[PDB]
Amino acid sequence: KNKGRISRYLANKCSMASRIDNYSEEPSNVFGSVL
Amino acid sequence: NPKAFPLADAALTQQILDVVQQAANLRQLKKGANEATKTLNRGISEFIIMAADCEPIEILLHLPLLCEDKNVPYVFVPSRVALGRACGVSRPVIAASITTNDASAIKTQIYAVKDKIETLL
Amino acid sequence: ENPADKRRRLAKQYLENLKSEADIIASRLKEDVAEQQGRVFRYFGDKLLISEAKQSFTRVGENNLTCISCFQPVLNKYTFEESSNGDKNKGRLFAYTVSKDLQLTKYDITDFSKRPKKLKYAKGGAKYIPTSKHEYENTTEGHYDEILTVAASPDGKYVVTGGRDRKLIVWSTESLSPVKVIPTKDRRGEVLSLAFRKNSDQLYASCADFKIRTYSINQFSQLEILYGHHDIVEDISALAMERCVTVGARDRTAMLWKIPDETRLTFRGGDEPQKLLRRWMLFFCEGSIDVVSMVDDFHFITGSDNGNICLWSLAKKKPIFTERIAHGILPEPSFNDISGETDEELRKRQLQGKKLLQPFWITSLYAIPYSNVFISGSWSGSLKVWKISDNLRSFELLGELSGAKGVVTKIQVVESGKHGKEKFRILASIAKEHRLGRWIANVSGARNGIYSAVIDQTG
Amino acid sequence: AVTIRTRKVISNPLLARKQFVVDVLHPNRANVSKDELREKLAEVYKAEKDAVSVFGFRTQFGGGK
RNA sequence: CCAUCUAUAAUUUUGAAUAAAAAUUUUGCCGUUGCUAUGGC
Repeated sequence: KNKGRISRYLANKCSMASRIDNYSEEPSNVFGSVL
Repeated sequence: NPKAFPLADAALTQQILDVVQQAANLRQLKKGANEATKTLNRGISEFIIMAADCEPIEILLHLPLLCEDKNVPYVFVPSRVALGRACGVSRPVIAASITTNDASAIKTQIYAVKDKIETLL
Repeated sequence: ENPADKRRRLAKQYLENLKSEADIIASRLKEDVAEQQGRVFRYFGDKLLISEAKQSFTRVGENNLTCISCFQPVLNKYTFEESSNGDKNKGRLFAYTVSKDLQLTKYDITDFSKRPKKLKYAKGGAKYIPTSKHEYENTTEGHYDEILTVAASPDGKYVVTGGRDRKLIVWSTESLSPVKVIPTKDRRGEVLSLAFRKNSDQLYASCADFKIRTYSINQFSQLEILYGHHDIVEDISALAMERCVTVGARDRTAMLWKIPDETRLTFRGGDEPQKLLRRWMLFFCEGSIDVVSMVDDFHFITGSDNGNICLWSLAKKKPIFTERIAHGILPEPSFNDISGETDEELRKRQLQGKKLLQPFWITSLYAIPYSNVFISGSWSGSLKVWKISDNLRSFELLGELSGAKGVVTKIQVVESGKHGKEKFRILASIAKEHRLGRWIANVSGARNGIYSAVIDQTG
Repeated sequence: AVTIRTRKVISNPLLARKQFVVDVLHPNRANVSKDELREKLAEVYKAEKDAVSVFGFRTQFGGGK
């Protein structure tokens, strides 16, 4: 069960990372690193 | 020109936050960007309120794209701290959605703010 | 030695003290009853020395200290006996604090030169969760949810606390032992503010169910519920009279309750930036009224989330004077965090100039009773001291105390010394988070502790 | 607990008395007997019980007052 | 709860002294900075 929680947690962060990349003209890696 | 647009003025923000609070008490409010996204997909949203001080702003910029495809009004408020307080939760909220209900007790208030947001857009 | 003769001895011995301390005598005797006439009679704003105040910060283990209540014994002129509970407590000042960690602590503040000294504490936990799940059966001895408020009885015999567990537990001051639990008997009746009527056992409790409850601590019973607020009653204040005043947060209304008459007075701000700007030819609309304090039986002040400090009069429904953006504007969000763009200019545009700037909230606001000075608080990093005009139609900034760093949840003031020469100690509970919720972003340098500032009068 | 309040107090030396309207709050109680109200009013006004008269008490719909 | 009675602590006698003895009456955790104050969770 604990493995599934990390998978769900990482999926939420992956969703936000995609948003920063798509809706940015020149995306940086600053937010992905802290994420 | 800024990514967060249109941004409601001080007078309009308070009326938006008023309706948000009443909807929260009546269980007619969906809090969070993910829950707001689901309402747009189901077409059960009156309008979307977003926080323009989100850090970074990009993590909620998919909602305007979904709104404009679905012809749902949307507006930005300056503060997420204020939006979360009005939402009734103990944490900041970046996005919220008013759920459609023609049998609600706050119908007139919702359509009043809905009209001004449409004028703003 | 009939009882009349005993009063005559004490009254005579009282007069001899006044003669020793000292036209002057006659004026002092009037000042002894000036409280009974609900008008300001303590004009000491100009005599205060804010600059020379001795500031100190005392750290506390508790996380998110939520409220502080102070007890000062007062000599009772009618019987010439100090309000101290017992002989051991003669001339001893106490402060009680509560926190979200479910802990009630008492401190000694008698020595102004020294820091507050912990004496006793009581902590709650999951052991106190009620098994019944029925509201009237919520009579467990301890707290099991966040404690939001505390108040010390004027007689020095009890201290009462309330919070999100929808109970009103009254503790014995000496041992912090619970002697009675009074449930609010409501699903959403969370106690948000407590105020004792001055020199009386009557307690006023404001609840999140939009009602105000009145209790008699000596009789350990509820008396009345007051209705009329359209949103949560966030704060409450009282003076010697039964005229308690309250603020309802988002409904943006301040109400004054005349308990005997069973009537209420409604006050509303009604300010608009459009007219404010035009008359000028950054103004923020009012969102909620969060704090209130009674300067006088006929005057009170309120603080709102747009940083407005308003002075009110019972005669006028509108404010008589307003101080906009009292505690300043919040720091502008960093451009490195607003957006993920590589180009700096693109990140700057997302700041939208000054449109995203918002003002500090007035988290605390306290006025010394029947005086011309009141103190405001926020998480700006300083306590501002204001002075009211003699005609009570305006106020100005007397000074600032920058020692406080963090959210000022509650402010209290205690005085000591001779009548002419009095030292005032300002005690403020400081926290890293707002009392009601965790909305406020973490403030750099904020700490949980009791802020103290001793102020002297000279002139 | 029971609360007793007097309002609209008129001093009437023509009949040598004080006249007033008595509002009684009795949460979780059916009502307050005239004898008990007379006792408490006598204590409040510092007068003999024999000098206190109370009448015409109607309970509010829903109870409690 | 208050008072009383104990306990703890301080000055004093025999005492080199220990000793007895009358007698009386800033933090939950982790640092830095002084000999005190503020940085992180």
